Amino acid sequence: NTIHEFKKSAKTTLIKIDPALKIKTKKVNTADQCANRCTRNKGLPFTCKAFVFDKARKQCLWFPFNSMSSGVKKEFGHEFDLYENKDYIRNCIIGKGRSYKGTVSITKSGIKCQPWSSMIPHEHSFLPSSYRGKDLQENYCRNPRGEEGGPWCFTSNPEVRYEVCDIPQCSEV
Amino acid sequence: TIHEFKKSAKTTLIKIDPALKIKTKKVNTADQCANRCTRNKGLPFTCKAFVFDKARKQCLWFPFNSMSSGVKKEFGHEFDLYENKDYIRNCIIGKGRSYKGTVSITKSGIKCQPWSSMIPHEHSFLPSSYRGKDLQENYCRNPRGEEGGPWCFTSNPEVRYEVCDIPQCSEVE
Ligand SMILES: O=S(=O)(O)CCCO
Repeated sequence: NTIHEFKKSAKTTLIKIDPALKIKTKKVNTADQCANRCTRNKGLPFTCKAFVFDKARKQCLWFPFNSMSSGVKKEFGHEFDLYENKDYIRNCIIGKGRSYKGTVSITKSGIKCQPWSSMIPHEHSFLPSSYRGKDLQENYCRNPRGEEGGPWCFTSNPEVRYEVCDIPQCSEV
Repeated sequence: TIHEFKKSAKTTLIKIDPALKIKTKKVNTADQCANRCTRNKGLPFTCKAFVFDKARKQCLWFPFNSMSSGVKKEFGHEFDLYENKDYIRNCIIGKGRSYKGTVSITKSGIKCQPWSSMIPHEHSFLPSSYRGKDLQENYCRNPRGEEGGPWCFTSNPEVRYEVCDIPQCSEVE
C-alpha cells in the first residue's frame, strides 16, 4: 500500500484542456488500488505522475501529468481525491521558493510544522483562503510572501512561533 | 517506511564540517532507523538520510545526504546508506548528467532494465566503467550527457532504450 506516499488534494480532479493529453481509467474497489498501479506503473502507456480516485463511480483515473502541468486544470468534485506522485512534484527550491509545492513539513531544527488551517499553538493571518495559489495546505513549509528566508512554517512548539525549513536550492553553483 | 529512501549498499557518509548535527542509537534493524527518520521524532534536525551499521546494529541519522557540500561518501561492507527521496533532486538541470533520483520508468511507461543485466538488451554501460554515474538498479540515467535527458535500457525486448519523462527544473514556475 503506497497511497500514503502521494500528496493528496481532497475534492479535486484534473481536466485536460489539451485533447492531445492521455488518460487511463479503470473501475476499482478502493483508492489504494489506484496507488499501487500508479507506483508500479503496470499497464499504463505512459509515466504515472498522478491519479484520481472517484469515490462515487469507483474509478481510478491515471495521468501522465499533474496539477502543475501545462494544459491541465483542477476541477472541484465532492467525489474526487487527487493523489500526486511526489517524484514529479519539484522537491527543490527556485529563488526564495514562492512556488514551492513539495511536502516538507518539518523546520530546520526538526520541529513538526503547525497546520496553516490551525491557530494552535500560534494565531496568525496566513489563512489558506487569503493566500490562493500559495498552497497553504496541511502543515507544509511555504513562503507565501516570498521573503528572504525561503519556505517556513509556524511551529508546533509553543515556544517557537515560526522557523525556516531546510529545503535545498535546485541550482546554486 | 524504508521504500521512500534510495538505498546505496556498502556505503556510509563522513562529515568534514564538524558543526553538522548527527544522532546515533543502537537498534535492531534498518527499518527502525527508517521509521525514526520518516517520523523525525527526537531528532534536533531534518532527517535527510541515515546509515545502518549492520555489524553494530546502529542507526546514524543525518541532516545531510551524499549531495550535500562536504560529505565523504565511503565504502564499508557493514554499512547501507538510505537517502530520503524528498532531498534527492527530482528534476533535471540541463541534460540531467547529474540526475540521481529513483525514477525507473520510460516516457511510454515501460519498466527500465537493470544496468547490470544484459536481458533483454546487451550493452557496454556497466556500473564499474562508469564510476560517479550511479548506474545503480534500473534508474533512469544520463551518463554521457546526451540530448534527451535520463534514459534506460527497457525491459521490453522490442524497445532497446527510451528516455524517461523526468521534468526539467525549469518546467514549472
Ligand atoms: O508575521 S508572522 O509572525 O505571523 C509570520 C512571519 C514569518 O515570516
